[PDB]
Amino acid sequence: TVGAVALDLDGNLAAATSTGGMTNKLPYQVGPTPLVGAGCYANNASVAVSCTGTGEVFIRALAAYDIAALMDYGGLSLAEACERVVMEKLPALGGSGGLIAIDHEGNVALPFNTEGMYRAWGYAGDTPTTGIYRE
Amino acid sequence: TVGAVALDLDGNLAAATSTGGMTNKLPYQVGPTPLVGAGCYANNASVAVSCTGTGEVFIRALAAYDIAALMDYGGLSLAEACERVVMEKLPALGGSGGLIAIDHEGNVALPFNTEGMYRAWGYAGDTPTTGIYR
Amino acid sequence: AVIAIHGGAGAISRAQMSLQQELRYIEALSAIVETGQKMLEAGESALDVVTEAVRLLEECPLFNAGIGAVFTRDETHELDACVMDGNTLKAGAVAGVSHLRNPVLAARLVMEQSPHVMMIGEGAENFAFARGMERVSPEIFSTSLRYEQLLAAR
Amino acid sequence: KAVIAIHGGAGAISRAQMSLQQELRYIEALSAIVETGQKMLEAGESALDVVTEAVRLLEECPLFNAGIGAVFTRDETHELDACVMDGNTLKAGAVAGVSHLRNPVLAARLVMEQSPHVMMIGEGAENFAFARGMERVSPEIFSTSLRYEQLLAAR
Ligand SMILES: [Cl-]
Ligand SMILES: [Cl-]
Ligand code: NA
Ligand code: NA
Repeated sequence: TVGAVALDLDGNLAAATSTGGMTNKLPYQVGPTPLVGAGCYANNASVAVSCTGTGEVFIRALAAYDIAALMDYGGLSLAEACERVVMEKLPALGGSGGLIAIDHEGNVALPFNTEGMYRAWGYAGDTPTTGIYRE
Repeated sequence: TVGAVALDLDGNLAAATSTGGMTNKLPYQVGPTPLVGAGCYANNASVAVSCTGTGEVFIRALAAYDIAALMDYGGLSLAEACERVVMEKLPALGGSGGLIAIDHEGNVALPFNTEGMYRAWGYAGDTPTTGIYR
Repeated sequence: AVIAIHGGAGAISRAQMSLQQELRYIEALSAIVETGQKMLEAGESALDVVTEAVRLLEECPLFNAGIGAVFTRDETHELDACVMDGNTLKAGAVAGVSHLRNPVLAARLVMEQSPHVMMIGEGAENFAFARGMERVSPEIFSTSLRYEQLLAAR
Repeated sequence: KAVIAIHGGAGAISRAQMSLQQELRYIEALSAIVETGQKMLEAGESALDVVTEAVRLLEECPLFNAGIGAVFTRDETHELDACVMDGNTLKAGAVAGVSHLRNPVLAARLVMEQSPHVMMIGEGAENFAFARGMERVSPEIFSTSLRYEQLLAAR
């Protein structure tokens, strides 16, 4: 699974996610990746999110939309919303993985509950950060 | 599209939706019905929802889960949440249709923005209500 | 303890319908909601109740699900269903199936006998067939009225 | 405040399993793709085009399980999925279970931009894309010896 989220100079948010799924999967099994609000979600009013992880739990938990709703309706900060989803609700369902999120204010979050997540981010006109292991 | 939602005597919520989709659909186009949080959602902590409508808008709007989130996180009543989703947000996206919802407290809503929705509901051991039109 | 059901929303026309025509739908909706109320009153689970209500709506040829499914551009039937258990937050869904009489029962099988949540097409069918669910021809879903609506929509 | 984030998947990435040279191949790919996105954003390209290109690059990068380098199914095939969503219009496009499209995210964007639909599946998604002039490929092009070795390891 791979993904990108971005906020542009016009204040637009967008998200994208792509995958080959789990090694040894049944053909015709559908994980979160192509499912709006599971693997991918963006709304100028809240957040752009791209998920990677235990597939089913991301669907059942609608992880990508839950970040947005926690922020939009619950008034959680991006950081609080990412902690709630990735560190509390996903583990509660036995879900492992993470996601990347940018909010309408340009805050960025790359939470994950696994040993690693291949990840990177950067402000336009700034130097990028990259990571693999837990920070 | 057809659906059911229920609260049992143990306080459990469940939802189910089934469809043949839009007349003259492309085969291998996917409406909300099989998409968790679009056509169907249930959580003992909030609501059970079954949707029917312009399919794409119910997906883009994640209508079934939005009821639950509007209630759980937004503190909206089932009635407020159903009004917000079916009467404001779906039309705002050019989406037409409705849904049925029961919350963990046994409140029931059957909102729709269309000319009709074939619907019924009833409390266990009480008489059922049926409807077609507004 | 409470049930609600629907048989779809849209442009259902009053000036198009007789009371006798309307009463066919009212009778079907009341009979299914009554079955669910009686199950709930007897202490059946929300999951069994919504499963059986949707099975009956599938069987009811007046509603666009199972028997009475609309026709695709190719004069075929492709069916979808979903079920979710609010107690476990487990879900099962089948999308684009043509050889399962009751997609909601297939959806429940995916929920109960797999972690997959959503299965599509031949995969969903093979999953159900491997667990002894019977294969049907999509011709069993066909009704004159939905065929007339296909010809109308073109 | 323009900004990009990318990922290449979360899991049991083992430090005792990896050489620094192996790690640097991932770091180099992540930095090149994030830098392309930053440069596009800085030049005023749209969030949608930015996440589309970043995910296309992650697809092409055989280190990551999407497009080239996709994991193998039980049947030693590849089946790919993708989604894209525009926060401005709340339009989305998605493809599930495609094997003959080089860049599933471009097929997802085709559904978003050139259909009134959100999600297409399997041969239907492929026939839709081919009819819009997207090239057909063999799923063999996605195959890498490393993902094959992980399949053999799992069974
Ligand atoms: Cl690191
Ligand atoms: Cl009425
Ligand atoms: Na039916
Ligand atoms: Na790749």
